[PDB]
Amino acid sequence: IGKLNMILVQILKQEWPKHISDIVGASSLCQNNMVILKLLSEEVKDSMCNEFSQIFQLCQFVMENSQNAPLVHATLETLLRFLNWIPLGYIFETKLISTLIYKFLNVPMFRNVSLKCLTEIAGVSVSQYEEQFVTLFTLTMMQLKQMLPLNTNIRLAYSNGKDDEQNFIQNLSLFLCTFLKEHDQLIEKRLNLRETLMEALHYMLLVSEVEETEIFKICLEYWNHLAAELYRESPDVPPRRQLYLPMLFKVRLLMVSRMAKPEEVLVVENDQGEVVREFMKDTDSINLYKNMRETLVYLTHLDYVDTERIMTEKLHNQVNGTEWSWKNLNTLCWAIGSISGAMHEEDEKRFLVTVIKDLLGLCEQKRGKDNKAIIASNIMYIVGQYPRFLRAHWKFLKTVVNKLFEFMHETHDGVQDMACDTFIKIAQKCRRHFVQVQVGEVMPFIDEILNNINTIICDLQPQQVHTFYEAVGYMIGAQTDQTVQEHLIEKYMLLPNQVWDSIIQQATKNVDILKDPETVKQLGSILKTNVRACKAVGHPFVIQLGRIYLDMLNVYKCLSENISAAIQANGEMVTKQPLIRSMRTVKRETLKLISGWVSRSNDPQMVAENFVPPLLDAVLIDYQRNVPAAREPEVLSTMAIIVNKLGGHITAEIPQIFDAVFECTLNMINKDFEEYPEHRTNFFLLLQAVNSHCFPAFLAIPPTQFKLVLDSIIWAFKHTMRNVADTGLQILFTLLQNVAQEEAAAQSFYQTYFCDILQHIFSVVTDTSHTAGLTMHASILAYMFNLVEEGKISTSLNPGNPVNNQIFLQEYVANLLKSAFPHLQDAQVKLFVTGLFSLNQDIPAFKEHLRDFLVQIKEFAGEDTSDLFLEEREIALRQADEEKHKRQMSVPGIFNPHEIPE
Repeated sequence: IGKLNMILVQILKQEWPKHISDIVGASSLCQNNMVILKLLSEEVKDSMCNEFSQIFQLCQFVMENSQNAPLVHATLETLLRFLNWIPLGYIFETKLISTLIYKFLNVPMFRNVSLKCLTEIAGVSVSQYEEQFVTLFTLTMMQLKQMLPLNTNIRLAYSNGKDDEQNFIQNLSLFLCTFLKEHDQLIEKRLNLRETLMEALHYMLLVSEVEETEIFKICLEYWNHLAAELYRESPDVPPRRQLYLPMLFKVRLLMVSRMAKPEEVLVVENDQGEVVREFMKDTDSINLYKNMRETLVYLTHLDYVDTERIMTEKLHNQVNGTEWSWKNLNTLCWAIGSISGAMHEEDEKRFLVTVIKDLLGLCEQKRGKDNKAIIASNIMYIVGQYPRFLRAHWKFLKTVVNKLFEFMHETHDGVQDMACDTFIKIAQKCRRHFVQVQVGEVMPFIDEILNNINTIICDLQPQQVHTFYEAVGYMIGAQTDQTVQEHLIEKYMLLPNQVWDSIIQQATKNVDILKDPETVKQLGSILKTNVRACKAVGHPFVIQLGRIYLDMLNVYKCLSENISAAIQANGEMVTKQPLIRSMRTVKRETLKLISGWVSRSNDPQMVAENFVPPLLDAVLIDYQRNVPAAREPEVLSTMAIIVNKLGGHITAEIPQIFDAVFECTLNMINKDFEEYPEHRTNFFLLLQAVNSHCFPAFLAIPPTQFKLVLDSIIWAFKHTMRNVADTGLQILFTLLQNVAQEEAAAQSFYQTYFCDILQHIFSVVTDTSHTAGLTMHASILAYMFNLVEEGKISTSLNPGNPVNNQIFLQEYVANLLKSAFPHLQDAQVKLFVTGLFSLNQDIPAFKEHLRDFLVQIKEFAGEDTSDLFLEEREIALRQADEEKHKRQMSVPGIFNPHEIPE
C-alpha cells in the first residue's frame, strides 16, 4: 500500500536529521524496508553518517544470503543510493567490490544496477585505497570483455538493441569516463596494465560512434578531460603524451567528423532533405559546441600538422566528389572555422589559402540552388572567423567582400542574413583596410562600396539594410582625418537623407501625410538606419544628427499630438492598433537615436547648449499629459543618459524634469509590479543618475518632492525581488554619503528622516527577506552609527527633550529589536547593541556580529540559516567562474576572435 509509504515519507520530512532506527528491527518485509530507505535517500554534512553502518550491514547480509532476485535488485538500488555517505572503510575493505563484480555484474538481471554501483565507487577520490581502485578497474575490464568483446560494433548494437542493451552501453560509458577522470593516472604508472588501458580507450572510441546525443556527451566529457590534461602538461615527448599518441589521431579524426553546428550558422539542412533557415534552437546545443570546440582546440595545440593534414585531405575529397555530401562538408567547415586561433599565423596562411581556393572553386562547380546555399554558408562562416588572415592579404579580403555582395542577391532565407552578419564581422575587425589606398587600388574600397551602395542592397529587406548600414558605418569610424570623415559621412547617409527630405517636404505643406501608414513606416525605417549608423560611427555622427535634429523633433511632436488625439477620441483601447504602434515606434527610435549619440558624445557644453532644450520642450510635457498606456519608457532612459553625461551642466533643468516626469511615473510603478516593468528600471536609473551627478538639485525641488523621492527609495529596498532592492540600497547609501557634505541640509535631513531610515532598515533586516544584500545593510547601519557616534548631528534626535544621541539611539535600537523578537531578554539585547556600536568603524566585523546575532536567533527559532550565507556562496561561484574564464583565455582558439578584447 502506497499510503503507508507516503505517511513514512511525511514523517521523515518532519526534521528527521534533528530527530535508521526503524530498520534496526528488520527481520518478506525486507524489500519494503529497502523501498523505504530509497524514499528516505530521496528525501535527504555528516548527519550522523556513522549510523549508516546499520544500512550497509543489512545490505551485505541480504546480498550474501538471499536468493530472491527482486529482493537482491531492490537492495542493489538501495545500496547504490548510499555509497556516497557510507564510510569508505566498509566499501573499500568489506569485500564489497569483489562480491558484486563477480556474482552480479555477469548476471543479466543485475548487470545495469551492478555497473551503476561500481560507477559510484569509482567516483570517490581518496589518496589511499590505491590498490583497491586498481583491482576494481583491472577486474571490471576483464569481466566486461567477456560479455561485450572489443570487436563488437557498438554503434549497430545500440541502434537496434533493446532498452537493456542501450542502458548497458550508457552505464559502461559512464563507468569508464568517471573512473578514468578520477583514477587514470594510477593505472598509467602500472607498466603491466598498459594493454588494459589501451582496451579501455578502445571501448571509449567505439562508444563514441553512437548517434544518440547523451552517449556522445558522456564520451565527450572524457575526451575533453584527457585533451585538457595532456595540453596542460606541456603546451622530447612528455611521459603521459607518449602513452596516448596512438589514440590521439583517432580521437581527432572522430572529433572533426562529428562537429556540432556553431551559433553563427543560420542555414541548416532539414531532415526532409531540403535546406531551410534555422528556426529552432536549444541551450544544450551551445554547450555541446563549446565543449567540442574546446576539445578540438586542445587537440590542435597538441599537433598542428596532423590536424592540418586531416582537414586538407577531407576538403580535397569533398572537392573531387569522392565523398561529396552536405553533412560531411558542413562538419568539415565547422571544424575548420572552430580552430580559428589555435594554429600559428605562418601555418594558418597556407591552410587558409588552400581552403579558400578550394571552397571558391567548389562554389562555381555545383549548379543546384540548394547546393549553393549550403556551400555559401560555409564560405561565409570560414572567412568570418579568420580576420587575421584577411588583414594580411588584401586580395583575399577584396574577393571575400565581393563574394559576400554576390550572395546578398541570393533569393534564399538564411544566406542574406548570414552575408550581412559576416559583413559586420569582417568590417568591424578590418576597419583600417577599407579606408586606405591599398597597393593595387586607385581609391579606397569604401568609395567603391558607397558609389555602388544602391545596387548592392536592392534585394535586401529592411533589417538587412540596417545591418549593412551598420557594417559600412564601422568602416567610416576608422577614417581619422575629420575633413575626409565628414565627406564620407555625407555620402554615407545620402539615400536616407533624400527619403527623409522628401517626406519632410511633403509634410510641411500638408501635415496630414504623417497619418499615412506608409509614411510612418518609412520614417521608422529611416530612424532605425540612423540609429545603427550612429551606433557604428560614434561621436563624429553629430553632422548628420545636427542635420536632421529639428525636423525629427517636429515630427515627434506631430506624432504625439495625433496619437494623443486618437486615444482621447477613442479610449485607451486604440493603443493596440497597427498604425498607433508604428507611430510609437517612430517616437521610440527618435529617443533611441538621441540617447545613443549623447552616450557616445564627449562635448557636454555643446550638448547642453544646442540639443537639450528642444528635447525637453518636445518630450517632457507630452510624457506628463499622456495616459499611462501611451507613455514611452525611453524618455526616462534618455533623461538618465543625458544626466550621466552632462552632469553639472544640466543640474538647473532637473527640477523641470522631476516636475514633468517624476511623480507621474512613481504612481505607475508602486501599485503593482508586473504592470510596467521597463518603466521601473528606467525610473530608478534616472533617479540614481540624478543622485550621483546632480545631487544639489534635490535641494531645489520642493520638500514634498524630496519626501516622495525618499518614499520611493524606501519602497525600493523593501521590495521582494532582489535587483530592485539592490538598486535601492545603492541609491540610499549614495544619498546618505552625499547629504553629509552640506551643512544646513544635513541637519534638516537628519532631523526629518534619520530615525525612519533606521526603522525601515532594521525591519528589513529582522524580517530576513533580503539576505542577499546583508552587506549593504551592514554598511549603511555602520555609517549611520558612525555619524551619531562622532557627534556629526548637532541636534537631539529625540524631540521631547534634549538628551545624548548615543543613549537615545541605543535605547531606540533595543526597543526595535525587542518588538521584532519578543522572546529576547533585556540583557542579551543590551549587550548586542552595545557591541554593535563599537564595531561601526570595521564593516566586516559589523557584518559578522550582526550575522551571528541573526544566526543565533534563527537557531533558537529552529529555522534554517542557509539563506543567511548566500553572499559567500555567490562570491565563491563568481570567483570560480572568473578563474575558469582566466584559464581559458590563456589557450588560443578557445574564444572566438570576436570575443577577445581588441
